[PDB]
Amino acid sequence: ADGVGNSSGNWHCDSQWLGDRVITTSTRTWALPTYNNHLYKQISSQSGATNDNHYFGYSTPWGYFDFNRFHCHFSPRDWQRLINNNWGFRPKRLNFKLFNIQVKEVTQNDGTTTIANNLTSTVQVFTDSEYQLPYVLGSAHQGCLPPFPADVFMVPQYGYLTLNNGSQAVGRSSFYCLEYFPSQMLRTGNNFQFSYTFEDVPFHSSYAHSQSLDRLMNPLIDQYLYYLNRTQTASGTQQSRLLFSQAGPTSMSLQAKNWLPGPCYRQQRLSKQANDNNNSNFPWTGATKYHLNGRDSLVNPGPAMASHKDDKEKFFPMHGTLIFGKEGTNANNADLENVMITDEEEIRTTNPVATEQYGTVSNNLQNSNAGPTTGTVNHQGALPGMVWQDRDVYLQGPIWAKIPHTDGHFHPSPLMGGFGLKHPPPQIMIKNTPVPANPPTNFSAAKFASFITQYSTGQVSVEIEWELQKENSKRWNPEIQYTSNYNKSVNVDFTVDTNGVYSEPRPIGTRYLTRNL
Amino acid sequence: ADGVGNSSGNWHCDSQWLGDRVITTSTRTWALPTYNNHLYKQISSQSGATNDNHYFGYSTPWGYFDFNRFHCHFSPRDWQRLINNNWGFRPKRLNFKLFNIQVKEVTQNDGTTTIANNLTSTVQVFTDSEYQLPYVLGSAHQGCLPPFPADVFMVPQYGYLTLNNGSQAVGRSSFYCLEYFPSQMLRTGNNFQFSYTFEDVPFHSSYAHSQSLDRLMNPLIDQYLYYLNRTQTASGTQQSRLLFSQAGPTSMSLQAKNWLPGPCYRQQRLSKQANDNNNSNFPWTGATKYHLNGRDSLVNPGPAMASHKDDKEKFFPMHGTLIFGKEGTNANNADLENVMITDEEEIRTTNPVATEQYGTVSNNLQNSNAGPTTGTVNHQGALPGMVWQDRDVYLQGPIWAKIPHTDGHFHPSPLMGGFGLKHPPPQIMIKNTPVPANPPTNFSAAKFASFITQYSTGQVSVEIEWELQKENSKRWNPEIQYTSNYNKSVNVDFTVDTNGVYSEPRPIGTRYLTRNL
Amino acid sequence: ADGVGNSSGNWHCDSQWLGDRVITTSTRTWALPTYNNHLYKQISSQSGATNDNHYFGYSTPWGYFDFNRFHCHFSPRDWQRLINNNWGFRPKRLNFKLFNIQVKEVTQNDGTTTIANNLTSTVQVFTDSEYQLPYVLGSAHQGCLPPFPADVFMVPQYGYLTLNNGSQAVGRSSFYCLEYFPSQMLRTGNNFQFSYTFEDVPFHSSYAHSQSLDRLMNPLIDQYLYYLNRTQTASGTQQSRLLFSQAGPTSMSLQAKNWLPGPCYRQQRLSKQANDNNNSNFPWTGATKYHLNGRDSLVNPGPAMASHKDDKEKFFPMHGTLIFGKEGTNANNADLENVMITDEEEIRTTNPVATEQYGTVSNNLQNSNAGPTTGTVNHQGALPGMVWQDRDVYLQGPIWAKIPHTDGHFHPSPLMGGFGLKHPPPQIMIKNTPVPANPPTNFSAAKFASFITQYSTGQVSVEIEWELQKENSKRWNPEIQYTSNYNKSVNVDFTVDTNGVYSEPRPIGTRYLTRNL
Repeated sequence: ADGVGNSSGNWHCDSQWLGDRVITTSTRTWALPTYNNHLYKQISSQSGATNDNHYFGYSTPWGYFDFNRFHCHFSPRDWQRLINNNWGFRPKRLNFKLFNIQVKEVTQNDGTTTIANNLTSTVQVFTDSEYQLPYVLGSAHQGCLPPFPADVFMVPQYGYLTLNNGSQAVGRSSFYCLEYFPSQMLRTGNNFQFSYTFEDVPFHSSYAHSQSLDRLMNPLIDQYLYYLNRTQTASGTQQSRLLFSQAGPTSMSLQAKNWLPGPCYRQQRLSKQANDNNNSNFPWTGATKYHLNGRDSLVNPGPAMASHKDDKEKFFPMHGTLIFGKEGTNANNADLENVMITDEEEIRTTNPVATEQYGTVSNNLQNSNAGPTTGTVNHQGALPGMVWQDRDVYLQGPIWAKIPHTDGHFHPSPLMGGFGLKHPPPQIMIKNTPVPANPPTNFSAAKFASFITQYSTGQVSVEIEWELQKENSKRWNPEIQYTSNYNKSVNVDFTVDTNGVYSEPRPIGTRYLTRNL
Repeated sequence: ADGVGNSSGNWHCDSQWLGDRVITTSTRTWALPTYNNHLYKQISSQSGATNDNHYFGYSTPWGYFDFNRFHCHFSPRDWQRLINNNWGFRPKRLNFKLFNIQVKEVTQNDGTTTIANNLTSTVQVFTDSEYQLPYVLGSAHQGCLPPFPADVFMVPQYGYLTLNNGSQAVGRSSFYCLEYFPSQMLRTGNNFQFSYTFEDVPFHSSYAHSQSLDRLMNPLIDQYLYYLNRTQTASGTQQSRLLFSQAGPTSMSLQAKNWLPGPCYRQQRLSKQANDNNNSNFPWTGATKYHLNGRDSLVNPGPAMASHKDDKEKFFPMHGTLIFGKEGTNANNADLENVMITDEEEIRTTNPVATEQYGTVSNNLQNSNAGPTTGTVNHQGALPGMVWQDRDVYLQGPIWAKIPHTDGHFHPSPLMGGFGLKHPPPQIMIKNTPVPANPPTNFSAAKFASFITQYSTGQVSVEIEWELQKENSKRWNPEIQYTSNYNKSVNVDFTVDTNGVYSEPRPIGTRYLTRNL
Repeated sequence: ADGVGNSSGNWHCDSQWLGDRVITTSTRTWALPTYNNHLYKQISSQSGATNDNHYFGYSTPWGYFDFNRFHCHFSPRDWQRLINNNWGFRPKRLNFKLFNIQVKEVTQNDGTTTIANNLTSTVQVFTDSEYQLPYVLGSAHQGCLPPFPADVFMVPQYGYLTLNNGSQAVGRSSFYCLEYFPSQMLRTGNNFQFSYTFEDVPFHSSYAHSQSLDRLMNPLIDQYLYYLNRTQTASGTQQSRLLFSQAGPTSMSLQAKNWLPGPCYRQQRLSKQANDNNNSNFPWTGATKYHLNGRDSLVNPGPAMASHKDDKEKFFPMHGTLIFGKEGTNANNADLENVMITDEEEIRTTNPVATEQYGTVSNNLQNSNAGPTTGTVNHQGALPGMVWQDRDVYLQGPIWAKIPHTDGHFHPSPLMGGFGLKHPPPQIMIKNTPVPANPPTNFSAAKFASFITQYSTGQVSVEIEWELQKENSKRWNPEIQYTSNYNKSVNVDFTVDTNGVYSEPRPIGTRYLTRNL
């Protein structure tokens, strides 16, 4: 509704704080290539892949837009305003736009490449509102919008997996032609828009607890409930006798309590200091993992559990945390100093430590002849009276995941983090419409393999409205805040360098402010 | 709004039964001292305390009122009317009052102490409505209102715990000044009141089941479903063969069933007869316990599980039940005959026995060479198809607990018993306002350490409205009731003795009437 | 709202005189390149830079428009009408436009460069209305609109500085992404506009004083106030005696006066004749300078002070005046004849001479033994009773500056000249939107370094409304006017030469008409 010479949109990047809510908007420039020559191709694992790694699926010519990382929507300063001042947040609604679209045709002769406007060429866009396609967003892939608004990103290619037996397929395997969906077709001067409203979801926990689960008592007062203090006589000839006391300040571990820690599935502990770890290769063998249909899948990061106990910070659970990486880090076999390993430390007060046993139970019936023996609980499922915390969310990381559609689920919170949505934000699909090269002058029923090489660029705006939960605390003393360091440095954190490269020094989490259990 | 010579309230102790509901009211006389010289003091575990017993916290000059035991609100006869006639009950609303307040100043000269009315002195009261302070009520401490209306009780001192590393504190540790809250100030002739409404909560189960979970079948009729009767040939040369029968009256254990017993976390079994228990000291070592942040906390009483199986009554799970004590019982190393150990026997029909394994699972894949082996399940978390019962409530015992504020919880029923409330009855805080002694005649900026010694007494009324669930049963035969014994005795149960001491002979529970699964 | 073939604006260059006000409008053609490859880069001083010269900052891909020189808005004839006929002027409102925008793509093959219209490419524009970005306008940089309407100018690159320690940065250093602001995006056929209203500001002084500050008296009449004429006896034996006279025509220097000259911060005097200056290099060492945070910053031009006293015109204060340069002058180590040094001579009547002491004060208490000694005041801050003049404004020179936002300021008039504005005219920011080159055909998450080379050109209109203060003078005799010389010359002043180069022969100031103190 514009034409060649009128812009179809404007650049809105700002954030807006109304104090009950914050509305963050991001506009970015994208570049969409032609994927796999306008073809749907089936893909599968090769021979020699282990049983665990086999897959079967389809790659599509279509691309897709992914805003599902937080730093897309928040600047490091806007993230600080949120995490320092608030006990929780959730998304409300979003608004999406594609505008200022440009389709460029590319010709190559000799070594000289030539790029030109193709003014009549079209790009296709549809959002999947009814969740009919396989939903790949919640898998924490790349291709999401950049953190930094001046970066130009490449739109990732869409592809999906279905059932496989080995590297083959079964009869239930679904094939989806995305051409089989209604999609808006846009020339330069056409724009795309849609709106989305998040379903009701719990606020995230932007707080840490000011009390441990087992410390909820009154330190001054004794209980009126007795516990068994002694199974044997105190002094004299040792003899079996049952003696009962009332627990109190001096023994807190012995008191009766109303609640249990959350469930655990135990992790292997790793030291960050070199040579304090066993010499052997055991990321896979010593791993905690689940088993489906013959395949062992690593449990990563897994159920939310504290990363380490008190003054253990040098240790982290193996596969039990999110691990980011520094700008410029190699994608294969990077050193510990290159990656940024996150920390669950705040949830010590409720969730078990990932590397420690849940507890201990008795495995026998004792008697005068048989002494009591007790077994160790490495894994525990939900018991009545458990209370736990979800894994934290970071500036870098999943905002949401799609809850799988199944008969049942238990506490459907995504294990990488974020919000579980039955109806998440839909997938936005985009491809370049094929433009044939010159046909032969005699009819041929063969399909066209000959296409004009072209790509498209444009602008993409995303606007999310977030609801805030303000901090009500009465504590007298000050609270921990997320702060920059005042000491001088060559580079400012969360900033470009001399070469124009934007980097993030650390994985900022959302839990600073405190709250009582 | 009265003055020195007008009473600010009346004594309402009665109970009222409207048959859908019961309204119980209790009025008691209290005495409030000055705690720790009007000072907030930090408290912590000493050196030599084990890692499990360390704590860090604050003791406050403030006292608090706790009505959270049932016998506060119910007489033994009113408790009998409830448990014999009803399938369930829950609280609806409560009303609280402080009135007829008296502040007494105390002077000591030589050995003679003198007490006098201080008519202008004030007492401070605030209820914490917004749950901003650490909530110590649900820990089953002492200082609750007496069972017997003619007893005068001392108001317990308030104190709380926060995060600790060892006996030290971390940066997240919260300090709360209760002076930093608005509070009503009362002289003699001022009174205090507030109202509270309980949130919707399930009725407690005042019933026991008339059927075991695995007996729900029809004893007359066979099933149409086959089960595997034989993995080997019946007679002749022994040979592998699979033989299938239909389960029926003769084998009930073999039938298909729709439901599983509730989850277990296993306990060590103790005998009440002397010398049938192992000779060794294992209350701590042989204990079932959980693990948070490096500390082992005893699991008491824990997930609801039957105390003993059939005709095992001489046994009880170690730490797996509530244990009260008789009037006059020592608070340390009391004999088995002094304590009153409660019993979960009614929940046999659903919940597993606390001292027995949940069941057995197969640990291997058998073949012709490898015989089947099977492992024992000592602990089990929630499985689909589990049905269980909550722990019973007793005349002596927690009415409610505060559900911790966390991202998730599983079946938030307090494990000592009672109702889990997100917004429980608020804390009522009270202290004596400091009255300085004579200042020096020259200005000094030092704080006053010199105070007029004084205490306050008064009257406290609590009125709770309880909703009742009537018994609809069609069973022909009579039901078990809670009854007194007609045989003659020196003392009447639930009565004062010759010395004026009120005692409770036994821990009356609420489960008598029966209901089908 | 036009398209490819419709112009989005017209050329308005005229000036309009309504006699209370003048409305000047300027339209110019601009060319905007791509700055530093669409990248934000941090910049800092090198090693070997002196402590005084260190800096830390950021260069941005954005350009900006600067109209802040007067000759942008005034022709030499319009400037003459203003300065000859008026006692003062101030700006009222302005109106800004960008129109007729053209984005050109550039390709290079062999040595042949090719330029073509890119019709769908966009340029981004935002004005900073809320003063959120660092404001670089008032620093008298280049890149301002040309004096002469037929010149085409290049839009200057935007960059800013922040805190530094040496060449490094501290934690308070701010980074601003200009992409993080809402900006209008324009293709060819879109135009940009905004309006601005100047805050109330004093008229500039277009006048010189007809009286010196110390000559305000009546030359005919004596004062009634005595002064001390003699501290010693007139004739005879010399003896201490105090003798008092009345000042009058014969001694004007001795009269009582109500006012003091303005404040001074003293300058070093330089001779325009060669060899009358000391032989040594002392622009930095003999300089008057201030000191912040360890760095010596030259004071230029500094507090407004007369350039020279009577018949001293061959001298000028070092760093104490504005210095322009002739067309074609080298930017480094230009000779005195190439530069145009301005003159503050008109303010002699109030402001002190920049190269002379403010005055003299007594440094001791005299007595019969101790003779009076007196010290010289080289620098003086505000005293009660001071009256001064601001530095003059020139056809070439700053119109305004932004008053820094601070707790306090004293007489916030910019020291280079012009009007101090708390809310100055906003910054207008512009850049070329990045257009990616052809992406790879397989997804890569690396940022694009590959861009289509392109630049944009267009038209820029600025319209300022100026308020005039008419000359009311009653003086009989004629007044000094700014006039051209009638004698013949090769080139006309304020005109192009044979080669088409526009030059300005002299720095015309605004102070001609006279006014009494």
